[PDB]
Amino acid sequence: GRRIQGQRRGRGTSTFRAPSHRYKADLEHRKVEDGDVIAGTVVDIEHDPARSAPVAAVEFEDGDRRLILAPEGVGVGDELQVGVSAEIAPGNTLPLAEIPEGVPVCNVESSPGDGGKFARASGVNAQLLTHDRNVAVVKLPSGEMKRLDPQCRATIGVVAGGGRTDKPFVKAGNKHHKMKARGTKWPNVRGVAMNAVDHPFGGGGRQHPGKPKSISRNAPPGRKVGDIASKRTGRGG
Amino acid sequence: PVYVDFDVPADLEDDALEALEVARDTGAVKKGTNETTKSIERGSAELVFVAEDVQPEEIVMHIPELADEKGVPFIFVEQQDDLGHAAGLEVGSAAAAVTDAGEADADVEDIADKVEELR
Amino acid sequence: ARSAYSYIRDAWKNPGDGQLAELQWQRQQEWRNEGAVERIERPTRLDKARSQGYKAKQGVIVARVSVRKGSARKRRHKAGRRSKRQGVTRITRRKDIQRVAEERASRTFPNLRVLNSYSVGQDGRQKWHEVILIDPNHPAIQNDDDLSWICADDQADRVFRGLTGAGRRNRGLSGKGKGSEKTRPSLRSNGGKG
Amino acid sequence: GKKSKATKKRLAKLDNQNSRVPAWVMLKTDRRNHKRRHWRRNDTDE
RNA sequence: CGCACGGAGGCGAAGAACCACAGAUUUCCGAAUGAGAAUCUCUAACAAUUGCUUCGCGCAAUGAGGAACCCCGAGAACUGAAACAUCUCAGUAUCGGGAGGAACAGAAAACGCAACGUGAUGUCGUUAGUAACCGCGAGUGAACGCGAUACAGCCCAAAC
RNA sequence: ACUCGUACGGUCACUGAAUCCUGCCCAGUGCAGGUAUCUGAACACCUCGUACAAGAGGACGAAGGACCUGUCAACGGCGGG
RNA sequence: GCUUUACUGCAGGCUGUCGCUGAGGACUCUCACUCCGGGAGGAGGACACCGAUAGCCGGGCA
Ligand SMILES: [Cl-]
Ligand SMILES: [Cl-]
Ligand SMILES: [Cl-]
Ligand SMILES: [K+]
Ligand SMILES: [Mg+2]
Ligand SMILES: [Mg+2]
Ligand SMILES: [Mg+2]
Ligand SMILES: [Mg+2]
Ligand SMILES: [Mg+2]
Ligand SMILES: [Mg+2]
Ligand SMILES: [Mg+2]
Ligand SMILES: [Mg+2]
Ligand SMILES: [Mg+2]
Ligand SMILES: [Mg+2]
Ligand SMILES: [Mg+2]
Ligand SMILES: [Mg+2]
Ligand SMILES: [Mg+2]
Ligand SMILES: [Mg+2]
Ligand SMILES: [Mg+2]
Ligand SMILES: [Mg+2]
Ligand SMILES: [Mg+2]
Ligand SMILES: [Mg+2]
Ligand code: NA
Ligand code: NA
Ligand code: NA
Ligand code: NA
Ligand code: NA
Ligand code: NA
Ligand code: NA
Ligand code: NA
Ligand code: NA
Ligand code: NA
Ligand code: NA
Ligand SMILES: [Sr+2]
Ligand SMILES: [Sr+2]
Ligand SMILES: [Sr+2]
Ligand SMILES: [Sr+2]
Ligand SMILES: [Sr+2]
Ligand SMILES: [Sr+2]
Ligand SMILES: [Sr+2]
Ligand SMILES: [Sr+2]
Ligand SMILES: [Sr+2]
Ligand SMILES: [Sr+2]
Repeated sequence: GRRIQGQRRGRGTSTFRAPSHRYKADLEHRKVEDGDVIAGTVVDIEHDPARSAPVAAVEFEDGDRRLILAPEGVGVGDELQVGVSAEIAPGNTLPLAEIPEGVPVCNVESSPGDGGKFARASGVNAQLLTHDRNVAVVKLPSGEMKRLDPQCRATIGVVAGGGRTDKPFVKAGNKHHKMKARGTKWPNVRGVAMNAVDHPFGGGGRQHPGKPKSISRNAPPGRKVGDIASKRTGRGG
Repeated sequence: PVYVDFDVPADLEDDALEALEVARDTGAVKKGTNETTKSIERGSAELVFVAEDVQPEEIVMHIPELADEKGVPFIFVEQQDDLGHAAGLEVGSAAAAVTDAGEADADVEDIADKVEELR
Repeated sequence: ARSAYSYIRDAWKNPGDGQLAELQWQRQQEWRNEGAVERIERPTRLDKARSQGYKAKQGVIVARVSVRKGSARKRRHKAGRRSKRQGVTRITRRKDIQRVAEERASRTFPNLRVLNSYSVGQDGRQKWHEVILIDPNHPAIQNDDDLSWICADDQADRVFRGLTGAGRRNRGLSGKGKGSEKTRPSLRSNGGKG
Repeated sequence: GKKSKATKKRLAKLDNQNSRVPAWVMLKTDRRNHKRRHWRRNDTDE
């Protein structure tokens, strides 16, 4: 047959790429040597095309102007601190070790110094639960208990733009505008609606996947479609 | 370094090189790793010098153990060019051997003894 | 008596034992951080180089080349083939890694000609070989009685035509009798059945 | 379109070639430009 | 005073034309090399990779071409087997790299008419569709030797 | 490539606005998890064999399978008497 | 051309084993190797990656 869509993606052609030339910046944490003597002022609030959420422009003491992964409640004029001795306040960044237990955090680093990997989307937040000298236990937005190095930096508060998912797109055209801002081919044609040559579910008079949808983890690309290694399906049970 | 098992003080090395210089003007010395090797093998060597900046180390690796099983005493020199100059060469020398000293027999003998104490 | 060289030789007979083992363990850390072709001032295996034709003269160059370890890196068939011509994983190339190394070196030094080469070890993912190259245009070599032969026109790009010792061995030209029916005088003239 | 200096030289040459065989050549050879081109009917290069 | 049988004019005994050999001139693009460009442009140039090095592009090398032949790599299918998969077509077509006027090979860790014998290597004739291979099917297929051609043997590494 | 992206994400699929709803079946097939015991290759190991080798057998046993379990908005099924 | 529990194979995934690979049937360490860090340094670690092979799945492909 012919390579299915999921395989066309891999090639990374224009159709499947994200509009990077239109993107603003990666909201990574500042790199401070030590001393914490790095504070700045929120100079402006901007819209981030890549995340459909507001982001804050900060002007630091040492003359650095950088965009920041902004939590809810950050406003122009406000002073932000980044470092070990940072004040425990919303919008401030400091290692998990310096953060008190039971405090909502966002833009959490996976490995100290990476700039932040977890809890970055609209309205989400990680919850700092347990402390230690060797490991900080954080509950991620998915509900997973994650063990992290206490030296991993994070921002206090939840990510701005919460509730975005609460309003329906209502019309195709609205979805359209959003997809243009992402690395995604849209709209979506069902496998069962294509010819047998184009997808494992294509062909046959009436539309129907002529086989069970739960596919093995070991299935090769081109065959791995439908319900990937499902532990179960449906709503019952 | 893989062949070096002890550090020789800069002062001992100075004396040793001076001893080597008067050994060539008076007695006889061997210049070059091959010639030095045969001396230790024929037993004609009284004191062998080995540079420490020899790359690759293969060239000299064998000297230390070969000298040990032949009773022949050895000493290290930090630089290859110095050993070569002391032997009276425009070029460097990875290893050298004072085959029968000359008007420095007492000095050479002391140097050997100073090394023994130094492991 | 034994030459000093015989000791370098004897050490290299068992690269995994003695001082050589520690030397290699140290060196490879540096080699892995080096490029594909690194010119070196002195051969790592002096005895082997001199034995192969090396001389501490002008126009003699030694370079260490690293090549990925293992079999062929082959692309699977687009069009239809019989099961016999479908395989992809176990198929290996007909040229050995040492030969690939010699060619990469000669390409880096276009004006020079490959004289010979030898192995200097390998790790789990790559192999290293040191190639001896000669400058056929330098008078110190045109006047050398033991090397001036490499200056001849027919010796140009000798490595690319399989004229190196590794080339000749790989072409099955070692044996003068039984087994060399399809190798001598050339693989091509014997219908490429060697 | 916009022609470069080089293109212009080429077009100019093509125009010059597009002439009739001189009359004196007819007499000399005792009896037709096989390359006569028309702007509309034919097509030049580039 | 070309092909080229016109007109006008001119050159040649100051030996022209014509021919051989040698030399001069030889625009731009082109490996194309100062940077760039559909044959042009812009502001001193071995661009790039190398060797030597007076460490300065100072001295040099490479690049690209050529009818096929040649050497080293990559390597089909149609086809045959009256299907077809091993096998066959075939190491063929085609691709990548490279040399020369020819390439390649070549002075035995050979041969093994087993010998008290031959004596580097190609190639030609033969050995022979033999030995060997093979859904032991279809098919594939040497060698030693012999008769010829031409003949030529040497250099390192190490010991000292 | 996705990705200047990080679960309010994005990947893979099915259905196809709203409204009222969406029953029964895990035997087969698929996916997933577990598994005392059974089965389960090669290397190394052990026995026989060979002055060696081919080879025969043994012990151990991964994933997998047997076996158990979960699962139908998973493939699908919901008859005759 | 297409399909599949047709025949025969090939990718690919999973899994064991050998090499890379080091020191003191369960373990500790650091020194290769890997990852984070501008750096110092931190995390991990003889595993993982990679080469080789073996068993299972394997119309994704011929
Ligand atoms: Cl969306
Ligand atoms: Cl060459
Ligand atoms: Cl004979
Ligand atoms: K065929
Ligand atoms: Mg960012
Ligand atoms: Mg778009
Ligand atoms: Mg759709
Ligand atoms: Mg249709
Ligand atoms: Mg299909
Ligand atoms: Mg349907
Ligand atoms: Mg006109
Ligand atoms: Mg130019
Ligand atoms: Mg047929
Ligand atoms: Mg065959
Ligand atoms: Mg020939
Ligand atoms: Mg038949
Ligand atoms: Mg054949
Ligand atoms: Mg024979
Ligand atoms: Mg429908
Ligand atoms: Mg519809
Ligand atoms: Mg990295
Ligand atoms: Mg098919
Ligand atoms: Na070259
Ligand atoms: Na026209
Ligand atoms: Na000319
Ligand atoms: Na040049
Ligand atoms: Na220069
Ligand atoms: Na037929
Ligand atoms: Na047929
Ligand atoms: Na067959
Ligand atoms: Na006879
Ligand atoms: Na069922
Ligand atoms: Na068709
Ligand atoms: Sr980032
Ligand atoms: Sr970064
Ligand atoms: Sr269908
Ligand atoms: Sr239900
Ligand atoms: Sr020197
Ligand atoms: Sr060339
Ligand atoms: Sr027209
Ligand atoms: Sr002869
Ligand atoms: Sr509805
Ligand atoms: Sr079931």
